[PDB]
Amino acid sequence: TDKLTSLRQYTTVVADTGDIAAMKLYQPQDATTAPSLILNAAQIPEYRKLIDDAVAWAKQQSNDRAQQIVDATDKLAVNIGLEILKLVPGRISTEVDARLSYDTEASIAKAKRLIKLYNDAGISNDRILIKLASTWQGIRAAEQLEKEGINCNLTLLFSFAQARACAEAGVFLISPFVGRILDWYKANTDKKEYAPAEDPGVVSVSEIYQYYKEHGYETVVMGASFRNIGEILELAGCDRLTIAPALLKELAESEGAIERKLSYTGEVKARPARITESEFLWQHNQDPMAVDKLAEGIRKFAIDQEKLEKMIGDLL
Amino acid sequence: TDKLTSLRQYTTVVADTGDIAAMKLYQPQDATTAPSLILNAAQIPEYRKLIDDAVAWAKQQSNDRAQQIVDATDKLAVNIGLEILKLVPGRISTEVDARLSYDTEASIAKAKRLIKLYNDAGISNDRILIKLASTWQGIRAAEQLEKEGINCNLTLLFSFAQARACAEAGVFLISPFVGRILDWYKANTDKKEYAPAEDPGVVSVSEIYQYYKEHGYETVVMGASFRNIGEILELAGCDRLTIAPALLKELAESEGAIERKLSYTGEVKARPARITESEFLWQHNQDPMAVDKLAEGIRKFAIDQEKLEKMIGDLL
Repeated sequence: TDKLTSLRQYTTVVADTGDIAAMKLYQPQDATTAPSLILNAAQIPEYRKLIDDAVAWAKQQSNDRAQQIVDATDKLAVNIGLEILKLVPGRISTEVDARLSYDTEASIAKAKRLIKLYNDAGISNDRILIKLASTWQGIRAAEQLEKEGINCNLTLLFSFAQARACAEAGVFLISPFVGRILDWYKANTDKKEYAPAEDPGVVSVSEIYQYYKEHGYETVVMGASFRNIGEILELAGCDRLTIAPALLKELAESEGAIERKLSYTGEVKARPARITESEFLWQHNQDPMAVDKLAEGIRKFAIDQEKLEKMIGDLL
Repeated sequence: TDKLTSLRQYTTVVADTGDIAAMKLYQPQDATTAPSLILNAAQIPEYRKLIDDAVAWAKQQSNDRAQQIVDATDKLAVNIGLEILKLVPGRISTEVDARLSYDTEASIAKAKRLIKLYNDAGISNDRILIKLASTWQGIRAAEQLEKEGINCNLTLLFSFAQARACAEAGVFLISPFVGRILDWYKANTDKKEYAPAEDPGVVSVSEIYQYYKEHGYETVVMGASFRNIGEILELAGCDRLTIAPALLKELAESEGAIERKLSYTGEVKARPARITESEFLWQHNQDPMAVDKLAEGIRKFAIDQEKLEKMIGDLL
């Protein structure tokens, strides 16, 4: 059989894209989106109906142009989520405005607002994951949201400190970025080529997976952002993996069964005391890669958000 | 006359070193030290008396080896400060353990402890500046310390967000790191050479100086960490400048008067509302250079601290 079919025996496959064409092709359980993917999806011709629909709905909700752009942008993200949920049995991840990454209160409010839009469309919370950046503020926001029945996807996770804080907050799922970790080492270290087993991103996710299962944490571990199928195969066994369509295609066109790589067969160990903010900050900042990548990822998503509001603005 | 003598007309000269030999040579008003400089100074033969003295004093204060290393390390820093105060009419800056940079409570406690040691030696607070890293936690610590009569030197300042928060907290002085800003651009940008007037570090300090005088803030602006005399000359007029002995020597051996570069001749403007933590975090992290350099500076100072404790340990 093909690699994709073989991977499904050990890992839940998730599609990382806002394009429904991929859902039909690979039949993933869940789908993940992001500001960047929403922006690209907005270019898709058949998605024009979703945009006009969002704009029309916005104008019917208020007469203030400022508020219309926000309602339009949020409604578009939800409309795309709605089309995807018609093709996948699992969940859709929709990301909150990245400009709110360091504001717990604003992030909680935005998350509830997005949930409100999905609920108004008749979709229950069990089909959704609110995606937020794994800053200390985002983690604190998610801890609160989970208690209120809103499941979260903690993304842009790079340091072990972030992984630990997320597990301790009891979030539903985390999204460590394998590929971007590789990018940092390629650009800041002497070594420019890595064997799958030595790929820094792979090593990072493997360690997080071990720490999570070893302590009985229920948080789902979903590796994301890949650079090659090598990283994916080396993580076979991870709870879930969200993969871009291009890599999904490569796996499906590859023959040969693969073997499970990630597993924890021991007994559960006792959990330590919770990490405090001060300890979190010290440990996260001890990681040069994580320091750079977390801040950068937030900057980029914020820009994608602004570009999307721009596009929507010229339609009001 | 020489450049050094000429600079003194516009700017207060401060020596950046723990070596008293420099104090006698350049007669600076103040002197600044740091973990790294304390470590190097510990190598100076004539400083052996200061080390043994610190160790002896520590053993007389407690019988616990753990506490002795801490008392010894702190007492050494203070002993060096004491030798320097005999040669300078101004203040000495002594830095708190960098491992406490993200802990407000612990930083306040450490600062008071160092102040206690200076007071026990008969030195009043007006001759001292407690040096802390300009993280949000360090700024909050300094705001509190200033209210209690303890003046602070907010160092490792890189972003405008840090500069603004420091002024709003009413700290006595800030130490923006000119040279390290240049290092970042040389290593992460295409351009590897800069004219003094276009040096990123120089531009950064000039903008901070303008913002401070423009709004009537009393916080002293002291540029630090230089790479060449060009950066120094381009900042003539800055309240103070702390310079390494090697650059102090270059200025003294250079002939030719210099002209004032930094000045604010307008009227004071109204101050805006205070920046909040969320806004601070967003703005600081918008600066790739500041993100990298702040975290890095803290990591290095922490290591210097550990090395110093090592050295002291092998003497107990």
